[PDB]
Amino acid sequence: AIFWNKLLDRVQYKENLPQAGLVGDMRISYAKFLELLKDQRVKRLVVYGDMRTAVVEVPHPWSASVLGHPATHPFYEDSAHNRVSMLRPNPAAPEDVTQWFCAEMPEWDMEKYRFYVDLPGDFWESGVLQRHLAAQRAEGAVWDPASGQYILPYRAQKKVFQVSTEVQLLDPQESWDFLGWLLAPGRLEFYEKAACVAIALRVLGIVIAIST
Amino acid sequence: PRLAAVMPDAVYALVQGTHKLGEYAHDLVFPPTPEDLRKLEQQVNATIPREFDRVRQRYAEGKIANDEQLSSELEDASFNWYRRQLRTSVVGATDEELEDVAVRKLRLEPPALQASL
Amino acid sequence: ELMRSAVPAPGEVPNRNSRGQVAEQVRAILDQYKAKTEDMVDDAFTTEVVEEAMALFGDANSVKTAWRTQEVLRELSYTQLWALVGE
Amino acid sequence: LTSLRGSKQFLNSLTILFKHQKMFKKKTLKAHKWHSDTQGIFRKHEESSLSTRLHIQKKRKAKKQRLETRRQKKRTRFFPRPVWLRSRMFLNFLTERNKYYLN
Amino acid sequence: VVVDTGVTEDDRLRASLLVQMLRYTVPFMVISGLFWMIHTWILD
Amino acid sequence: NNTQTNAFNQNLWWLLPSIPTASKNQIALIRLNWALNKTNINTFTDYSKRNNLWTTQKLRNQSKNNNIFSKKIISKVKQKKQKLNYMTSYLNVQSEHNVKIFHNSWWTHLNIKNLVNNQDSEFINSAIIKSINNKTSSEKETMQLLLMSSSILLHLCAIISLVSISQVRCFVKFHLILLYKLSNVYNAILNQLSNKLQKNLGFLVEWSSDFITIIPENVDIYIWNVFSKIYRTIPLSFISTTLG
Amino acid sequence: MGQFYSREFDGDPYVDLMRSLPERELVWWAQKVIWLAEGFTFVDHFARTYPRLLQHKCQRCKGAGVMTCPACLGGGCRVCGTACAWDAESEWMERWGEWESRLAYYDKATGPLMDEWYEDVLNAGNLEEDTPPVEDDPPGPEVTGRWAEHDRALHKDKKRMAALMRRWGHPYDADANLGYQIVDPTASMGENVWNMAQVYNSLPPELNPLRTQHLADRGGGNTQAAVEAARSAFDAQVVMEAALLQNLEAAAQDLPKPHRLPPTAGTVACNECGGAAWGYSFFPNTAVMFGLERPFWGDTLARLSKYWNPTQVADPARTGQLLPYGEGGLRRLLALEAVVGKAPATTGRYRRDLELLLAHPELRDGALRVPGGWGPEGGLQTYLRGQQEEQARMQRRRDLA
Amino acid sequence: SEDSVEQEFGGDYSEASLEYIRALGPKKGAPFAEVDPAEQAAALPPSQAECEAAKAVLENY
Ligand SMILES: [Zn+2]
Ligand SMILES: [Zn+2]
Repeated sequence: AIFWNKLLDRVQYKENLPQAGLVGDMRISYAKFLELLKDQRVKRLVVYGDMRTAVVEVPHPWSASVLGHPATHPFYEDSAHNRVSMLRPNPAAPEDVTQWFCAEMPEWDMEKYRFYVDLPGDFWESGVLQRHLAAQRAEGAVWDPASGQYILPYRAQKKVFQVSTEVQLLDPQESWDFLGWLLAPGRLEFYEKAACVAIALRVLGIVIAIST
Repeated sequence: PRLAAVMPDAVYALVQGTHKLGEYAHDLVFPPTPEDLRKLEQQVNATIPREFDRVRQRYAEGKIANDEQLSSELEDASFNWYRRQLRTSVVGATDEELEDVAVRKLRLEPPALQASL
Repeated sequence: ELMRSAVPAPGEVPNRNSRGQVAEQVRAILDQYKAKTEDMVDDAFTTEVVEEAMALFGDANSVKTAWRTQEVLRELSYTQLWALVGE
Repeated sequence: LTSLRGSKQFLNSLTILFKHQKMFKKKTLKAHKWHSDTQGIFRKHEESSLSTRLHIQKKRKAKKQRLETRRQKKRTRFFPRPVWLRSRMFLNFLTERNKYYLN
Repeated sequence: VVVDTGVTEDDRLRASLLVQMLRYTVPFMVISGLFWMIHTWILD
Repeated sequence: NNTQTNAFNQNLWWLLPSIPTASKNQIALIRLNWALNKTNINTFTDYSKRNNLWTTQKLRNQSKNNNIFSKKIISKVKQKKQKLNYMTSYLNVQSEHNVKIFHNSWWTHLNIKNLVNNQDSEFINSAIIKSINNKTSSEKETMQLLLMSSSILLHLCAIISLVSISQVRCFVKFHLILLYKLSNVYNAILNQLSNKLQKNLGFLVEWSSDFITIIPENVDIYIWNVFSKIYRTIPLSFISTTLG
Repeated sequence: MGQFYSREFDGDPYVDLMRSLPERELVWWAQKVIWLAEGFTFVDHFARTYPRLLQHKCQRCKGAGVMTCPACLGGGCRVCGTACAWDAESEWMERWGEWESRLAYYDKATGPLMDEWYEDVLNAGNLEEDTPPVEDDPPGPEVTGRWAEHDRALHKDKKRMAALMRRWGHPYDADANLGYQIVDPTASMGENVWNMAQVYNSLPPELNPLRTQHLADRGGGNTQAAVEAARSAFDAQVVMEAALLQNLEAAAQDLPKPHRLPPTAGTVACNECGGAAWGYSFFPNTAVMFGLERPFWGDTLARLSKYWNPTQVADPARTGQLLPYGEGGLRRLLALEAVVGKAPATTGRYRRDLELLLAHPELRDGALRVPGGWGPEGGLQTYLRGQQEEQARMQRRRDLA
Repeated sequence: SEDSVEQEFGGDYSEASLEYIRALGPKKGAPFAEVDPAEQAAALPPSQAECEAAKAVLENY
């Protein structure tokens, strides 16, 4: 499997275009994509082979955090079967719940819209993706000697509904379009039929020849 | 005859045949150790589930079977292990409540590093 | 917690089936087909009914928009490589 | 009055169904560390029916192990199928189809 | 991190010119070999 | 089901029971394909591994109704692990994938180019020629003639090399005889009906023989005459062009 | 197949040998069909792969057909595009609700269970049963607790399902889901499109015109109009999905996209091309023919690093330039955001619901599953209003008696 | 008072099963191949009140 699974992903590359969260006219505008990106709502970004098309994956608002909102599947439960929550009260700004801190759900347990976006011709030299990356990766744990501790500062934690973006690029050489066209199902069934008939005729030649 | 099934069998034959040829040619230039053939046996011995030990010793002392009474014996232990695994996955293990399953599948607890050093 | 990776593993990513795989699952479950008590181990429920319970309301079959999670989630992307190098 | 809203009657959780109808082998309990404490925040710091159903299940499986069951076998699709399963299936189908009126 | 690179030829057009010819000519060879297998290596 | 791969298949699509009506028929066919895909039945292949994991006991009991120890126990537990992983959250295994042979792709069976552009390349050549002018007297003319000549020669070489494969010649021959019979039919119809209104006012003998002995020389002479007459003014045209 | 007799086949040394050996004629027919199949394949490959050399791209936009409007990077811009439909972030969950409703119709994943239940509820006379299970019975009332509630609601399983069957039929009878045996995953594509193209089987009940073809007249003049005016939007969505997936399949390789779509809310159209990103030219596009159409990473790194680093050669001492470039620098020169980050302003619309989820912890129970949404018209608030209203109704009904 | 579901079922169940049935959809409408009540309520023409008001205005006219 370890080997074959890879091989098969290259021959049948067309069956892997996202057909799950993308339903109709699923486009978003470039301004809306930028606005979602700058507020850390996008979970995964998948740039494509030609660098001019992306499939933005945004989680359903209630599946973004680990709030116990009863519109999601009960993945994680207490002993008394209640959904767990992880909210924390944000000491600097109470009285507003949308500014509290909360851990984010593991990515395999998320519902996701999969929007399609066309990127302009100067997407790379404008530096938007670079600014976003460089800002969001420039925070981590620090040492405070005033308390002699290891601190994860507040400005490096996720508020409610925010997630951590994962950027991924695809390789055009992982497509293997020729074999995907040659071993298409219709051609496969034709090859099967022709092989069957050829075996039949050969064995019939053998039968009528040896009985002579 | 349904090439869509022959192609996986072809690649499987290639992989397995190459592995077997390799191990053959590897234990010739390097003959295997006459005693650590018991050690690898012990290594694979340490990995079997417990649902099988009630059968295992029974095979040493004759009692077990002819050849098929065994093949239907392993199925029972197998399905017992299988249903135990279903239970552990869904409702939890033998010594942990629902909260421990929640902290297991939310990855809230790191692997213990301080203890291992 | 300071020396934990945040790049999970290739192994601890659980399977999640799409709708087509759910259909394949229910089909493969339906076309599926002395000793006595105080010797059975206490997991003696009927097997092929909990299997169907889990192939309907089970975690692996409860995310309706799951496309192919194990494969595209076990490979590492650019941001994950950056995080790995930094440790 | 009739508006699609759901209610606590339809037990939409497999832990509940399995702990009430299928899995009763109990556990060696001890003090935990994680718990849903005050403020509803998850932080770090009737055995009669259970045993009855457990022994019932052990007896039934011992019976069907000795091929004493009706036709002759150890694993088959017992025609009489649980009704809670079918009720839940119809429930979920109905909810997702009746979402049509939510506009 | 041990960062390693390749050889990187400087031509770009004499380097890729015998491999591109092959990229264009091999498909016909594959198609002909496959159909030959079928209609002659079986139907001898 | 017989013409699945060829473009001729599209002709069959129109045999089933603001904008014009052809657009509506095309939209109906695309909706048909989308709907048939949305039923989640295309991934099912009975030769799968996810299928042979659950129908192993059935075949075993069909056949029986009709160190080795560690090996067997390890094989049993491996199959059980695979089952668990296909079923729920098991945390160390890799599944095997299967070939999909059904309504695969779905978005290619259809030509929708004419709907999306609402139908119901000068920058290219400009830039090419301007670039070869700008970079490298009468040298621009040499470069331009070289460009045009090499392009036409590329197309001609491609065509000839293609037509030099035997099976492609069989394809051409088959098409030729089919088209000739259709021309015979159409010409007979028009000839007879025009005769009426001016009064008012088998295949195998061809498919199995050589083709230069069936076709007369008259047609070769006609083709050659037409070609000759078309291209006979090239020397004077070329000369008068290149001389200012 | 005994066709080479006659007199039309004399004169070839090989046809006569096939006159005396019908196996030779069978081999001949097989080969004469296989060779033609192979010729078709050759020509198809050529026609598929040759036009890829004649494709050229605009050199300003690099085949995107669209440039950025820079002002919208840092009462809106009147120059750049129009917003899309899935940009309104307040209507996301409603659109998803409609779509999952329409999708539950076609969904044939649970087909076998519905089929066995339908066959059991049609016959209801075979009764090939076996030994019923040893039944434990629910707790008697007057024992307050959670486990008691679970068991009590679980045991009232047959009368409730009976009421469900009495109100709504089996789904195949109400046409709520697709038919009984319309589609088979292992039959053929042609048979399945035949069965689905039969009687508006590709359309859900809500848009099936037969459901309405009988009454529509002076009263509203709308029901048969507001249904053909919804089926149209439906089919437009489906065709748009096909177009998007063809674009993605082209972009999976490095090919140029076939469908050129108009600009959107952050981009303007290129002014060298009209927005037509590429074309065909009869000139062979050597960059593809020699495989030089991708630009060697180090080059791009250098170009960008030199673009994002403008150099100042002059010195503000000689030239009396005190401020960096820009306008209104003087006014530009004149709370705890540094400790807890900035507040995200795209999620205010959920604030209210969040507060509810903190005042009523019992809503986090594993047994409940509301529809989903944010406004007072969706999900949580619907259930809450229903609960308070029905408890008030029952309260008023207690005192009157 | 006296909703529809409370009649066909009523005392055959408690209040638990009645709320059970009340939270799943109005009765049986467009998704189930039937005709909505708000759909049917449009197929009817103006009744005699409006027609007589129009006739009186016609006398005035
Ligand atoms: Zn342009
Ligand atoms: Zn603008």
